[PDB]
Amino acid sequence: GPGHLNEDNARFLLLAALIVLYLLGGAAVFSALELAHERQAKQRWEERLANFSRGHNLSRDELRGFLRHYEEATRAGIRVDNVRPRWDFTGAFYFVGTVVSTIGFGMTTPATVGGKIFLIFYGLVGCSSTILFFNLFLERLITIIAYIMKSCHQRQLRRLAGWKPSVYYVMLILCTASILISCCASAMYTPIEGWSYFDSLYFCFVAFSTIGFGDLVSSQNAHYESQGLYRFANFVFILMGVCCIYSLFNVISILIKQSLNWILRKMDSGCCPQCQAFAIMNNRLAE
Amino acid sequence: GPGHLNEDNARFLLLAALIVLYLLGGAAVFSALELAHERQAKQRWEERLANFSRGHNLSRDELRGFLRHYEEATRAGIRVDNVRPRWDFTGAFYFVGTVVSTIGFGMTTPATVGGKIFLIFYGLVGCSSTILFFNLFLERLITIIAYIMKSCHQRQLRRLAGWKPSVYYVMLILCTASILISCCASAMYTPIEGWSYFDSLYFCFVAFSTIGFGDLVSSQNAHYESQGLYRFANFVFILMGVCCIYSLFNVISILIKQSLNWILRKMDSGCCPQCQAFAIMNNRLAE
Ligand SMILES: CCCCC/C=C/C/C=C/C/C=C/C/C=C/CCCC(=O)O
Ligand SMILES: CCCCC/C=C/C/C=C/C/C=C/C/C=C/CCCC(=O)O
Ligand SMILES: CCCCC/C=C/C/C=C/CCCCCCCC(=O)O
Ligand SMILES: CCCCC/C=C/C/C=C/CCCCCCCC(=O)O
Ligand SMILES: [K+]
Ligand SMILES: [K+]
Ligand SMILES: [K+]
Ligand SMILES: [K+]
Repeated sequence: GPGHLNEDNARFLLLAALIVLYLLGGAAVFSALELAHERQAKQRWEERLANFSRGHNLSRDELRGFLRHYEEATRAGIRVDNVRPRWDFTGAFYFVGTVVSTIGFGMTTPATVGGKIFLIFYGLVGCSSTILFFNLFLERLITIIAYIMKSCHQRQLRRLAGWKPSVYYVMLILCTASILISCCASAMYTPIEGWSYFDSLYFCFVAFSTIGFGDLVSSQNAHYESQGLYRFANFVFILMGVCCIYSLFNVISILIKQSLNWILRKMDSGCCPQCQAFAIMNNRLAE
Repeated sequence: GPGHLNEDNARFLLLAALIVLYLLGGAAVFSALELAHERQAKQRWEERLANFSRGHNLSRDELRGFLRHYEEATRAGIRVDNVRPRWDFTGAFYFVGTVVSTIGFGMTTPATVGGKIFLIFYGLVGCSSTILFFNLFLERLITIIAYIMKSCHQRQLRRLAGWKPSVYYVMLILCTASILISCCASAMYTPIEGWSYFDSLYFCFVAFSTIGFGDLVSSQNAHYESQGLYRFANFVFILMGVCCIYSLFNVISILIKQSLNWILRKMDSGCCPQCQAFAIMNNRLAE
């Protein structure tokens, strides 16, 4: 039964239901995957706290106050090991780069009322500009791929909007580009930041996808070797990876929309008895 | 001078330069705004650490080790005050919701190799699906606004793709909707989480814009009053706010593209001597 509703509303409802099921399944998987590690780490921390309390003769009240003070310090940008100044010009540049790309690592956060108000306004404008930049970069990359494909075809036969690349081809190119960027960034990060290669790849995916957990943040140590060049390389790699991964997300979203249309059509056609865009859309008028 | 380059490449270059200038200016403003508060907080932490070291007769080595252990505990999900289980089913649902929407608060992060691999794959697929969902929601809201405007016009004259709303109107509706959602969410959060109203508004903007700093995370205390209803309300409000703010970002990006075209045209026309989309684009072919 079609349900006397249009195709688009059915697509919206199906996508919402699928996302809810995906969230439930992912939550179950993650819990079953690392609840034990959580509990072990908590028990280890409790053992360490008890040992420290016994070994230096302090109750839990003074230790609680000290830990609260240290939490305030960390929120202010203090770490046990050496860390770069949090709100110098370079640190502020890192912070605004994280805000502008909606990454938000969290190592640098505003702590003043004026700071937070300016964060709101600046983030609004900059995030809009950055989404526009990502869309423009995706369009430019698609045009480049089309031009290169045309040139290669003309060279092959000798030996633009006409023959444009398909969605699958662009998705494959974006996938391999993201893999290469992540591999190079991890190759740089592993011997510099001291992380493992897998940890570097995980951080690369976290930063590129604009998730920005904040557990791993690059270029945060107080001093580096060739510090300016390292910072420039880190910025370039993060920007390139974020652009590539965002374009990949958009292309996979197009593919998922195609798949959603297909499954909706199949269910409407022969699965009922078997129980047992905005640019040409909203920008077009304002022109 | 046009520079014998097409309009789109010039638009890309101008946007990149403007974003670089915006980043530099924002970094300067943020640094000048809160470097003093940073330094004051750091000095306060140093004073507190020295006082604690003097008052209980411990050197800096044992305190350094204790603070490193506490940092590991916090990375494991331990706080000085009571906090909910980090990787139970509800906590895992919160985590996957943060990952799927690219918010990434950071209070819950994977700590196992399999956890990180599944995070990579699940985040890829879910973020693609969620970007598609946000685009579909924006299209549906635009259609709803068009239908409502048609009905209101027909009622007014009595007393669809034809008369569609413009970009300015949709932007204004999205702005007021985001303001209302943020106000309601702050009204709920202020007496529950204990934050100030301005802090609640700041957290609302941070979460809605998918920045997710992680300094403020809602529904993290161990126990609440009507805990299930509160969690449901928090989820609904965060989802609605994220959708609205993302749509607002896209609309403002369209407006910024219009402005960029205008400034490029003006500079090409009469400012030289004065010195002193993807859907109809890439999805169209694959259909
Ligand atoms: C940034 C996106 C691109 C990511 C490209 C790489 C992602 C794939 C994951 C790499 C494999 C990691 C090997 C680490 C060793 C763990 C043992 C095998 C665990 C398993 O396999 O069960
Ligand atoms: C989520 C996006 C919508 C946000 C809507 C509200 C944002 C505007 C900011 C609200 C004003 C905050 C008042 C706090 C009191 C500070 C004194 C004035 C500081 C100043 O003004 O210099
Ligand atoms: C081509 C110019 C850039 C235009 C688009 C910019 C938007 C994307 C920038 C996001 C960068 C995120 C992290 C940057 C950290 C570098 C700071 C440093 O360690 O020094
Ligand atoms: C209409 C169904 C949803 C479909 C789209 C879902 C994508 C957006 C969801 C992001 C939610 C972010 C935070 C959720 C935290 C709630 C967890 C809890 O405190 O319990
Ligand atoms: K984020
Ligand atoms: K974060
Ligand atoms: K984040
Ligand atoms: K984000």
